[PDB]
Amino acid sequence: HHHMMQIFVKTLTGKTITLEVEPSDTIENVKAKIQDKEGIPPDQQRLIFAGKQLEDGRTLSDYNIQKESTLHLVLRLRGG
Amino acid sequence: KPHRYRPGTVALREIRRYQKSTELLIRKLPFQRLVREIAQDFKTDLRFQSSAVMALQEACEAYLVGLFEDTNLCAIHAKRVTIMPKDIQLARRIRGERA
Amino acid sequence: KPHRYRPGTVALREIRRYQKSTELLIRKLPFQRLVREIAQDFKTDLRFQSSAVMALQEACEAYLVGLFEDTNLCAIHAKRVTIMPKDIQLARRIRGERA
Amino acid sequence: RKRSRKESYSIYVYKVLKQVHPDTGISSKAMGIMNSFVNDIFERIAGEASRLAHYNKRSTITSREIQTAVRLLLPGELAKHAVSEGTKAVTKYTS
Amino acid sequence: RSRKESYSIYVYKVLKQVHPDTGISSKAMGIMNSFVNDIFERIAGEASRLAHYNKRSTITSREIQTAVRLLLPGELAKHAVSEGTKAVTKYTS
Amino acid sequence: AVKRNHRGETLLHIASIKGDIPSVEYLLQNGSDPNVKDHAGWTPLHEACNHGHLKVVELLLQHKALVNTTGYQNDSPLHDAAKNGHVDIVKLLLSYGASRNAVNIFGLRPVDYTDDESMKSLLLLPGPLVLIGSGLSSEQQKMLSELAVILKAKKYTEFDSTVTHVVVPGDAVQSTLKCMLGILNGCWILKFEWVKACLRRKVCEQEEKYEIPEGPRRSRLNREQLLPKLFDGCYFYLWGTFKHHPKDNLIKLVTAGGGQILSRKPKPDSDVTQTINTVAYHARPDSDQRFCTQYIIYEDLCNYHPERVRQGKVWKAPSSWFIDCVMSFELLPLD
Amino acid sequence: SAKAKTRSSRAGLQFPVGRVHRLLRKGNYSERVGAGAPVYLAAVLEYLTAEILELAGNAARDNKKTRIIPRHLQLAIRNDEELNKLLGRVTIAQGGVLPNIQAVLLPK
Amino acid sequence: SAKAKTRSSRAGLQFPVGRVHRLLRKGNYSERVGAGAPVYLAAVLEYLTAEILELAGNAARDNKKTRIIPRHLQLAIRNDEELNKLLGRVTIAQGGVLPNIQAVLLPK
Amino acid sequence: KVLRDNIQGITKPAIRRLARRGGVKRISGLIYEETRGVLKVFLENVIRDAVTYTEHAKRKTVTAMDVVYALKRQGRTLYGFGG
Amino acid sequence: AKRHRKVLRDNIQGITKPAIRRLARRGGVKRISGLIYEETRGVLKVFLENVIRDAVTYTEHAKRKTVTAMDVVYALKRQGRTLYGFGG
DNA sequence: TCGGATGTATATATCTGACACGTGCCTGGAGACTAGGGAGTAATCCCCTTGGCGGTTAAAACGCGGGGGACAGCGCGTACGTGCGTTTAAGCGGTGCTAGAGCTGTCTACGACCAATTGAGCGGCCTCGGCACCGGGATTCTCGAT
DNA sequence: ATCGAGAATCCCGGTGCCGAGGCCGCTCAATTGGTCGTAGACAGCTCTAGCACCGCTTAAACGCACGTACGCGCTGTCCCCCGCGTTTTAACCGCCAAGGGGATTACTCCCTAGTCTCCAGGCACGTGTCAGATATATACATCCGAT
Repeated sequence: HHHMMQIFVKTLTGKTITLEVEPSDTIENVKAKIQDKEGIPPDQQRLIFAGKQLEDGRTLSDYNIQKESTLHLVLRLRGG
Repeated sequence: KPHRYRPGTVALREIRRYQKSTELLIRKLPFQRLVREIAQDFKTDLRFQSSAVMALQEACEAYLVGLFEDTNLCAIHAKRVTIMPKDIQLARRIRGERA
Repeated sequence: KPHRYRPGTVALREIRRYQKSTELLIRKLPFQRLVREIAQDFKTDLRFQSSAVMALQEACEAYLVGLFEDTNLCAIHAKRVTIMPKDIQLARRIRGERA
Repeated sequence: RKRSRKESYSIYVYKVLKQVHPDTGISSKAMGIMNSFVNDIFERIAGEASRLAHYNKRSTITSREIQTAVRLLLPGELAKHAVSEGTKAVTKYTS
Repeated sequence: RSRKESYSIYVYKVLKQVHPDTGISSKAMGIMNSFVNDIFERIAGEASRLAHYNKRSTITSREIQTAVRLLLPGELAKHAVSEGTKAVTKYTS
Repeated sequence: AVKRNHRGETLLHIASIKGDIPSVEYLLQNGSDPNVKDHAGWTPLHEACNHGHLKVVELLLQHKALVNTTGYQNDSPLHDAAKNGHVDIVKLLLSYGASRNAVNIFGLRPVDYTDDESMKSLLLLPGPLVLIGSGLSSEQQKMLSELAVILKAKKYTEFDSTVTHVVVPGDAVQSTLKCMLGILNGCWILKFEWVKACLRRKVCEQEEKYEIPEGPRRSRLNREQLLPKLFDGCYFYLWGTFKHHPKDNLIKLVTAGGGQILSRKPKPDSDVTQTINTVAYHARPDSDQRFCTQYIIYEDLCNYHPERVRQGKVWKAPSSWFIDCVMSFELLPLD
Repeated sequence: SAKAKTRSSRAGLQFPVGRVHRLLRKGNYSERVGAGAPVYLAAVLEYLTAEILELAGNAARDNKKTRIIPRHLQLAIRNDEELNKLLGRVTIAQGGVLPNIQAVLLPK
Repeated sequence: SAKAKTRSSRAGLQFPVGRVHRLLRKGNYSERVGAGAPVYLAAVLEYLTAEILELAGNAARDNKKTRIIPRHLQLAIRNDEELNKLLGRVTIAQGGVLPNIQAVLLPK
Repeated sequence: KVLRDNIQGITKPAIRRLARRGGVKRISGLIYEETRGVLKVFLENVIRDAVTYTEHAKRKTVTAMDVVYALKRQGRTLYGFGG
Repeated sequence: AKRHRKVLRDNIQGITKPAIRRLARRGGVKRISGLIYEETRGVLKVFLENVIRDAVTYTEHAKRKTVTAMDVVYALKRQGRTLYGFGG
């Protein structure tokens, strides 16, 4: 923690995606990492943590997301 | 001289085997006849689905088992091991059924 | 040697005078403080209508009087006159509050 | 003259089961009990939510009335977890 | 302001019918209002459930009659059914 | 002791909020304890720092007022001073040894509660004797009873809160509920040769010679400074049936130790489990146990050996680890 | 009757048929409400009110008071074997208890 | 997400959001029903179902069975402190009771 | 034609089995009759409700859902027969 | 919150032994053991905690900061403790 | 039985504030009319409830011996009731302040409603493996004799 | 203490059967898209009632001392439940047969919702007076120690 953490993102398909994200990474950077891992464009992605949607401007650490903690990814454009 | 068990061990034997199982403990034809007798006291020439009688038996046996649990607690309170009619009456009185 | 009553007659005197009357038997300021303490454990910076605290006291005293009636029945069952914590526990267990 | 088809939560309960326990099955009587359970809790929560809407002179049952009904009906940790799941589903749906 | 409805005048008219000389206090009238509202809610809820069970969309007077039979104990139910039937026949005729 | 109002505030408290300098001085010279806590946890120092009474703070710190003691939500006096922006109070508290790296339950240092550059740079690194015994035999129990009746002290047979002295027959601390409750609540754990010592000398002689090192010593030191309990900020779920220490034993010991008992199994990938943002105060400063505070306690006899000891925020700990942590008064790491 | 006096008097009641009709319609009980449901419900409510009020007035007279208080309602309800069955899970504010001392506790 | 797949999969659920919505609309609960009420209610129902089914499957494994019967639902509900309180006044058909004997009936 | 004295078909062995499932070790000889009385009351309270539902549906067969509604109406919710 | 938080504690002892004795006398109890009082207090707390928690749950839903008497009446009605005389 | 010491009930003045009644008014209930769909009625189908035998055998009924538990009597000791003097803090009254309940007015976003369409889910087939049953060998409570 | 015989239950393996789990056709209910009217969110203002403090009076709580009545342990008797064997009853199962009445469909009418107009019933407020609360004084019933 505070140098490098490994988090999970759950998709509606039931699969878990493992991301190596900096604690200070922004949600835009996390979306870029998901794009690199899976090819999904960032515009189609919405991230859910603790029953809230994550805004692009605010960073991971200010949302109080620790290591090995699970996010949710939902497609906003052209899902299914 | 044949083998004999002390009074109380077969009772515990039965307690365990009837708490492990889940079947109905009352015979079905006598209970059906009792249900029909009460019903005729209410309305004449009634018919019953078999599921209706089975539901009534489920409910009745669950009620009696719960009441016997409370009765046993009331008997143990009076520092006894035998359940007596006054234990049933105290249980029903406290549950709000007797007043 | 001053006059003295036997143990039990003043108790019956109090039973009669508190069953004739209808006022609240708990002091109001301590009960209000207790209500506010529990409420603060639930939500912070709460305010209470005076009617809310009075309703809570009505309900609490009615509950305690009913529970003591059942407790007395449980004590008399055990062939006693004194009510004991196990009588309260048996009453609450049979009413479905303790399990 | 066609028969009237009756609905049940059998397929949904089976999907949930195959999620939690991918190997175990369920009998017809256990599924009957599970449908009874779902119906019972549905009417409990919906009736409490209806009363909550009537107390506050609201003519709509929204998700916060369902939330308050869940808080009122389920015991502590159950209510906490059920509120968490409902909130995540609602945000997942609206996002 | 806001005006709030109550059953106070009807309860008082009934009281003057049955006991022409006695009065009633404000707290007893509050308890009477609570009682009337409680019984109304009970009977109307049971009638609603009855209509839902039989897939009817109307609460008629026989739903109310069955709810009264289900809720009130024996002689209370008998006399309440008699009173309701008499009122309905007197109203229709 | 001294009577308090319904909020727990001593006369010294009210004087500190009101800033009455002659009142605080007069009370302090009269023997009033400065290290008293109200019902929420605040000391007079907390009230003085939160409002900005420098002179009151100086008099308090003069009279042996602990400066690192934690209040409500484990706030420290420095937390109050920095949060309200009182630079001089911060200077005084640092000059008197208040730690700048302490945290509250949320794991936030005083620096995180402010934004002023200067004070940020300053913050940045530049009683009756109650007796009780544990498994003593007839002669030992009777001799503690005779000591109780000659010292006019209250002796108990079952453990309760107001216990002060706990007597162990052997030299080491017994691994029984009696001694575990004694160490968690900070009671004085005394070897048997202590009690007979008084009977040999007829005097309530010293007890630091009769305190087991590195065991009850840490707990008693921790309580005497009014610091949180051992398991503060930690949640425990007891999984399975237990044989060595029963479920009731473990639950009572957890509750008496400051922890909280969970009723549902802590699924690691659940919002209720993930959103617990508390911090275990008595953990290592940089271990995983600071933020990962939830434990699933299982008995070794059941032998549910996990694939990974920790998954997410939830550890899987044997009951042996729990007992060993209680005996040593320390959060022993599972890795 | 086929009159136009007012629905309450048309039914021969003192309780409001129209108010009961509105309360049924707007209370989320069913999609539709029959014409005779408010009449039946008002008649039943008035009957129950009259029963409790008569018993309470008898209790008030037995205490030689000419005004009903919650104590008299409590006594009326608890002394009738069916009003106590209908209102057995109801606590009445400022009502008190029925005076009974178990025969075991009396002096010998 | 505001998709077009289906409301259940949009919400991430297995239970039917559309059916629950219709049951809320036709159940005589309120005049209107919000768009997020069926989603919340279906999520709560699915969570409770998964709780009971997980506990019941554990109880079925303990009995070395691979198929849940009402006995296992009974055991799961009665052995859980909070599910036994949610379903305190519920009898489960063909479920039996929890085996427990009071300690004073056992031999010395 | 009518039926009578069918409560005696709830025999003493059946009552002892029901007591054993309740955890009862010894049973006084006056329990059985007492138990039968209790049972009758319970049954009369449920059937009377069930029939009342059956008469409202204008049916002449008492269905399982009538019994389920009758039990739920008095705080005895029963899972497994519909509803 | 910048200001301190002040709480109440140990008010269950304001339900004194004479008050519990009066409540027992209205319940018909002639003689009372010395361990009843503490027992009684615990029982009372549980009851209160169940009602207040529901009342506050109603109060939060109306977006209110004051617990009204109707909240208490609803909370009591919710657990089979209908109270007449305070509304509804 | 008997007579003090005491607590409760009965009788009289008298004071107050709460109950009962009158008034303005305004909003909710009532009267009239129209349209549409809910429910009543008739006819039909077929499921499932009732009734009847016949046999087998699981369970109920009856009887008996005996042991263990219920119950009554007795003694002790301790803890609860009763009463008195002291201490606390509840209750009352009054003043003062302000948070927040409660109401009003705009006005926008959300839910109802309607038409079209199409895939989810229900009913029917059916097939194999999970669980029931059985039969033998093994282990473990139980109890009477040392 | 201890072993040893008799029952009871469990463990392991073999056989079979029927119900759970999956497939296929179809139909109807859920979804999509557009429109519209109003519910409720938000801002603002009023004024009520909840909170806080202070001082005085005195009721009620608290602490203690004493004594006795009741809880509780012990013992002894006896009777009534239990365990077990034998006999008898009738439950249960399998089968067949009728037919009543529960579902389902089609048609039709009449009952109820919805809208508009109108006005008096009941609600809020103001005010008089008398029922009930309280003080005061006796009178009688009850309790209990001592006859």
